Amino acid sequence: VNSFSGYLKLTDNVYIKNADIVEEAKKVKPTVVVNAANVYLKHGGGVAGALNKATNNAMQVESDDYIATNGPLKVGGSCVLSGHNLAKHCLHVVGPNVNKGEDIQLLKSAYENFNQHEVLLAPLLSAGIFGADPIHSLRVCVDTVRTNVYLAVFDKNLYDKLVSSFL
Ligand SMILES: OC1([C@H]2CCCN2c2ncnc3[nH]ccc23)Cc2ccccc2C1
Repeated sequence: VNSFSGYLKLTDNVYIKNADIVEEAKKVKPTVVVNAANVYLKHGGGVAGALNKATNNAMQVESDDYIATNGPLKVGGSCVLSGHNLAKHCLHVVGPNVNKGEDIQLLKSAYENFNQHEVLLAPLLSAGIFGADPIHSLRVCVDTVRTNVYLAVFDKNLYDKLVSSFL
Protein backbone atom coordinates (compact mmCIF):
# COMPACT_ATOMS: atom_id res chain seq x y z
CA VAL A 1 0.00 0.00 0.00
CA ASN A 2 1.19 3.51 -0.88
CA SER A 3 -0.14 7.07 -0.72
CA PHE A 4 -0.86 7.66 -4.42
CA SER A 5 -4.53 8.64 -4.78
CA GLY A 6 -7.01 8.85 -7.63
CA TYR A 7 -5.07 6.89 -10.24
CA LEU A 8 -6.71 4.83 -12.94
CA LYS A 9 -5.12 1.35 -12.95
CA LEU A 10 -3.96 0.41 -16.44
CA THR A 11 -2.09 -2.86 -15.82
CA ASP A 12 -0.62 -4.93 -13.02
CA ASN A 13 2.06 -2.27 -12.49
CA VAL A 14 1.11 0.92 -14.41
CA TYR A 15 -1.25 3.64 -13.16
CA ILE A 16 -2.24 6.98 -14.75
CA LYS A 17 -3.80 10.26 -13.60
CA ASN A 18 -4.48 13.79 -14.86
CA ALA A 19 -2.15 15.76 -12.62
CA ASP A 20 0.60 18.37 -12.45
CA ILE A 21 3.65 16.30 -11.50
CA VAL A 22 4.96 19.22 -9.43
CA GLU A 23 1.82 19.37 -7.29
CA GLU A 24 1.66 15.57 -7.07
CA ALA A 25 5.29 15.39 -5.92
CA LYS A 26 4.73 17.95 -3.17
CA LYS A 27 1.72 16.01 -1.85
CA VAL A 28 3.09 12.46 -1.92
CA LYS A 29 6.82 13.12 -1.43
CA PRO A 30 7.61 9.87 -3.29
CA THR A 31 10.87 7.99 -3.02
CA VAL A 32 11.55 8.70 -6.71
CA VAL A 33 10.24 11.41 -9.03
CA VAL A 34 11.28 11.09 -12.68
CA ASN A 35 12.45 14.16 -14.58
CA ALA A 36 12.13 14.38 -18.36
CA ALA A 37 15.74 15.49 -18.72
CA ASN A 38 18.07 16.32 -21.59
CA VAL A 39 21.68 15.13 -21.80
CA TYR A 40 23.01 18.43 -20.41
CA LEU A 41 20.57 18.49 -17.47
CA LYS A 42 19.51 21.98 -18.57
CA HIS A 43 16.07 22.18 -16.97
CA GLY A 44 14.57 24.98 -19.02
CA GLY A 45 11.02 23.98 -19.92
CA GLY A 46 8.46 21.24 -19.96
CA VAL A 47 8.50 18.91 -16.97
CA ALA A 48 12.17 19.69 -16.28
CA GLY A 49 11.72 23.45 -16.15
CA ALA A 50 8.69 23.06 -13.88
CA LEU A 51 10.36 20.66 -11.43
CA ASN A 52 13.45 22.83 -11.21
CA LYS A 53 11.39 25.98 -10.54
CA ALA A 54 9.68 24.18 -7.65
CA THR A 55 13.14 23.52 -6.11
CA ASN A 56 14.02 27.23 -6.31
CA ASN A 57 16.77 26.33 -8.87
CA ALA A 58 18.53 23.93 -6.46
CA MET A 59 17.99 21.11 -8.98
CA GLN A 60 19.84 23.13 -11.64
CA VAL A 61 22.73 23.99 -9.28
CA GLU A 62 23.16 20.31 -8.37
CA SER A 63 22.85 19.30 -12.02
CA ASP A 64 25.53 21.74 -13.18
CA ASP A 65 27.98 20.24 -10.70
CA TYR A 66 27.02 16.73 -11.89
CA ILE A 67 27.74 17.64 -15.53
CA ALA A 68 30.99 19.43 -14.67
CA THR A 69 32.21 16.21 -13.01
CA ASN A 70 30.73 13.52 -15.26
CA GLY A 71 29.90 15.04 -18.65
CA PRO A 72 26.58 14.67 -20.46
CA LEU A 73 24.22 11.75 -20.13
CA LYS A 74 23.43 9.46 -23.06
CA VAL A 75 20.11 9.65 -24.86
CA GLY A 76 18.27 6.74 -23.29
CA GLY A 77 20.30 7.07 -20.08
CA SER A 78 19.72 8.41 -16.60
CA CYS A 79 21.27 9.51 -13.34
CA VAL A 80 19.99 9.61 -9.76
CA LEU A 81 20.25 12.98 -8.01
CA SER A 82 18.51 14.58 -5.05
CA GLY A 83 14.75 15.04 -5.03
CA HIS A 84 15.20 18.27 -3.03
CA ASN A 85 11.86 19.35 -1.51
CA LEU A 86 9.84 17.20 -3.93
CA ALA A 87 10.97 13.60 -3.35
CA LYS A 88 13.80 11.64 -1.79
CA HIS A 89 15.46 11.16 -5.19
CA CYS A 90 15.05 12.49 -8.71
CA LEU A 91 15.74 10.03 -11.53
CA HIS A 92 16.73 12.22 -14.50
CA VAL A 93 15.88 10.18 -17.62
CA VAL A 94 16.69 11.27 -21.17
CA GLY A 95 14.10 10.21 -23.70
CA PRO A 96 14.79 11.02 -27.35
CA ASN A 97 13.74 14.49 -28.47
CA VAL A 98 12.09 14.12 -31.88
CA ASN A 99 12.48 17.87 -32.41
CA LYS A 100 16.26 17.21 -32.35
CA GLY A 101 16.16 14.29 -34.81
CA GLU A 102 16.88 11.71 -32.11
CA ASP A 103 15.92 8.07 -32.67
CA ILE A 104 12.49 7.24 -31.23
CA GLN A 105 13.72 3.65 -30.81
CA LEU A 106 15.73 4.93 -27.82
CA LEU A 107 12.47 5.40 -25.90
CA LYS A 108 12.44 1.78 -24.73
CA SER A 109 16.00 2.13 -23.40
CA ALA A 110 14.92 5.29 -21.56
CA TYR A 111 12.01 3.50 -19.85
CA GLU A 112 14.29 0.58 -18.85
CA ASN A 113 15.87 2.94 -16.31
CA PHE A 114 12.60 2.85 -14.36
CA ASN A 115 13.11 -0.86 -13.61
CA GLN A 116 15.93 0.00 -11.17
CA HIS A 117 13.35 1.51 -8.78
CA GLU A 118 10.48 -0.31 -7.10
CA VAL A 119 8.03 2.64 -7.24
CA LEU A 120 8.18 5.90 -9.22
CA LEU A 121 6.17 9.01 -10.02
CA ALA A 122 6.84 9.83 -13.66
CA PRO A 123 5.80 11.69 -16.81
CA LEU A 124 5.42 10.11 -20.22
CA LEU A 125 8.94 10.13 -21.61
CA SER A 126 9.55 11.96 -24.90
CA ALA A 127 6.03 13.48 -24.82
CA GLY A 128 5.21 17.17 -24.67
CA ILE A 129 8.00 19.37 -26.00
CA PHE A 130 10.14 16.30 -26.77
CA GLY A 131 7.85 15.76 -29.76
CA ALA A 132 6.87 12.08 -29.60
CA ASP A 133 3.35 10.66 -29.79
CA PRO A 134 2.12 10.30 -26.18
CA ILE A 135 -0.04 7.28 -27.04
CA HIS A 136 3.11 5.53 -28.26
CA SER A 137 5.04 6.65 -25.19
CA LEU A 138 2.38 5.11 -22.94
CA ARG A 139 2.49 1.87 -24.94
CA VAL A 140 6.28 1.64 -24.61
CA CYS A 141 5.98 2.40 -20.89
CA VAL A 142 3.48 -0.41 -20.32
CA ASP A 143 5.52 -2.86 -22.41
CA THR A 144 8.88 -1.98 -20.78
CA VAL A 145 8.43 -0.94 -17.14
CA ARG A 146 7.88 -3.83 -14.72
CA THR A 147 8.12 -1.85 -11.48
CA ASN A 148 5.24 0.23 -10.10
CA VAL A 149 4.88 3.48 -12.05
CA TYR A 150 2.41 6.30 -11.33
CA LEU A 151 2.13 8.40 -14.49
CA ALA A 152 1.11 12.06 -14.21
CA VAL A 153 -0.37 13.55 -17.40
CA PHE A 154 -0.59 17.34 -17.12
CA ASP A 155 -3.02 17.97 -19.98
CA LYS A 156 -6.57 16.90 -19.12
CA ASN A 157 -7.57 16.61 -22.78
CA LEU A 158 -4.54 14.40 -23.43
CA TYR A 159 -5.29 12.26 -20.38
CA ASP A 160 -8.80 11.45 -21.63
CA LYS A 161 -7.43 10.62 -25.08
CA LEU A 162 -4.80 8.35 -23.52
CA VAL A 163 -7.36 6.52 -21.35
CA SER A 164 -9.97 6.16 -24.09
CA SER A 165 -7.41 4.84 -26.58
CA PHE A 166 -5.55 2.49 -24.22
CA LEU A 167 -5.45 -1.13 -25.37
O1 LIG B 1 2.18 15.29 -19.17
C1 LIG B 1 2.68 15.97 -20.31
C2 LIG B 1 4.17 16.41 -19.94
C3 LIG B 1 4.99 16.83 -21.19
C4 LIG B 1 4.88 18.33 -21.23
C5 LIG B 1 4.70 18.74 -19.77
N1 LIG B 1 4.20 17.59 -19.02
C6 LIG B 1 3.97 17.61 -17.66
N2 LIG B 1 3.52 16.43 -17.12
C7 LIG B 1 3.26 16.34 -15.78
N3 LIG B 1 3.39 17.32 -14.88
C8 LIG B 1 3.85 18.48 -15.41
N4 LIG B 1 4.06 19.61 -14.65
C9 LIG B 1 4.53 20.62 -15.49
C10 LIG B 1 4.61 20.11 -16.79
C11 LIG B 1 4.17 18.72 -16.77
C12 LIG B 1 2.73 15.03 -21.53
C13 LIG B 1 2.31 15.91 -22.60
C14 LIG B 1 2.53 15.51 -23.94
C15 LIG B 1 2.10 16.44 -24.90
C16 LIG B 1 1.52 17.63 -24.57
C17 LIG B 1 1.32 17.99 -23.22
C18 LIG B 1 1.73 17.10 -22.24
C19 LIG B 1 1.70 17.12 -20.74
